[PDB]
Amino acid sequence: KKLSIYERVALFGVLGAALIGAIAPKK
Repeated sequence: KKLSIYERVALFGVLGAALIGAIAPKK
């Protein structure tokens, strides 16, 4: 079984460049 392990880590810390690499808050 698995999910949160790949949802809270492979989505909660992987989009750091997807949500920040678009709107450009300070990039």
